[PDB]
Amino acid sequence: PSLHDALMEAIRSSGGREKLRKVTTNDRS
Amino acid sequence: TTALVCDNGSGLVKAGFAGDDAPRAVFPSIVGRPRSDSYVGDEAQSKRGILTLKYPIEHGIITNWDDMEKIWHHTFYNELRVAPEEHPTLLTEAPLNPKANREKMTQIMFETFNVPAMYVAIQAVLSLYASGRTTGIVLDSGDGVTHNVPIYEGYALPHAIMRLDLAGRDLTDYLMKILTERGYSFVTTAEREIVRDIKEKLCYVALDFENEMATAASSSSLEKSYELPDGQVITIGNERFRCPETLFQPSFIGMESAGIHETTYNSIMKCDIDIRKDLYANNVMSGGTTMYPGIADRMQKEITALAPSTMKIKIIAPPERKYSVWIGGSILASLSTFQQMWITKQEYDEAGPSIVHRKCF
Ligand SMILES: Nc1ncnc2c1ncn2[C@@H]1O[C@H](COP(=O)(O)OP(=O)(O)OP(=O)(O)O)[C@@H](O)[C@H]1O
Ligand SMILES: [Ca+2]
Ligand SMILES: [Ca+2]
Repeated sequence: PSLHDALMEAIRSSGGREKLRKVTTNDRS
Repeated sequence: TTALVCDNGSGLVKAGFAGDDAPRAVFPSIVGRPRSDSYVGDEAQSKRGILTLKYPIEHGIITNWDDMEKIWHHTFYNELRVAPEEHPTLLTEAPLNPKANREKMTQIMFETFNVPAMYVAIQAVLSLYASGRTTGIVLDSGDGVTHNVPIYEGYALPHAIMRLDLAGRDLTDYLMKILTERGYSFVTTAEREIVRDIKEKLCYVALDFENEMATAASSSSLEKSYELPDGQVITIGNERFRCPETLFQPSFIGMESAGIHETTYNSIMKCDIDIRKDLYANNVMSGGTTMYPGIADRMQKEITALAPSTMKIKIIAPPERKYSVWIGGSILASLSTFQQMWITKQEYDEAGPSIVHRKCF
């Protein structure tokens, strides 16, 4: 009933970092 | 139509694209000038010895806006190689970031970089999101500052936020000091970078300080060999755990503040009793300075000793947690439901920079 409520649910059910596209980091320390 | 995620820290910029699992670019949050006009980030450290380096973010708060503009310019153009006019940009802010700061971030994004949309999210809340949670207590410890942020359903609770003005830079400085007390010499900026690497590769948190000091005095079983860039080999000993012990006992560097186990307990106890059970069980650690081996077991021991005997205590420490804030922003900004949460340039034109308090909270 609240957009906020739906967002919080979308966060909980996002499968986290596994669902994200694997990329390489150009990492300086 | 790919949003950007820029996590600006006291020590490190983390930047990439929403939907990716890691930032594309991580570089020092510094601007150097002659002691060209200015050098930003990776190129400023590559001449670290011939320039005055400035940190535009101190203790997680932006304090030099001209150099910050230079950091943000360097991020968009040199690192991400994007035109900012084509990408919504999610930025991050420290807990309790001054109202006027949040407005100037917005004003610079829209008026200077002409972004189509943006947003300002709280670093610690994003780190909770990366762990799949929306209620919990985050311990966020970086290079300049350490916060405990208790969060209920995506809202940080500002009266219960604790601060500790000690983080990874202080620990590096402290490891430098106790290594020189052992006989070594770390004076140059190149040698300080070596100490930071020793800190990150060999330090750990002892489960009990005194037991570990006793093991280190009576045997060589906790010593490590470190090869220096030129091939020299030095041995690190009790320095490995004495350095991060400062997180639990800040008196080692002369600070009479409480350690991170006690700020964590004191923050839970500033919260309404009915949410403390959920906080105690959802203690998320984020930031580079929570990366020490042993820190979760030590935290578990210390909070157990402070909490009611029946309380379920759980320390969550994701292996990727030096990038947890960024990953959280990558998650949030690639969710379908979030797309009406952006501040749009059109919204900015009508309401002005103070739109940020209405839409980002
Ligand atoms: N494996 C490690 N062990 C211990 N410390 C580490 C490790 N990796 C990184 N650090 C430290 O973490 C710090 C950078 O962390 P982070 O990016 O979370 O902070 P920041 O956002 O730059 O600063 P802040 O959050 O304080 O504003 C540096 O001090 C770095 O030396
Ligand atoms: Ca940070
Ligand atoms: Ca003390």
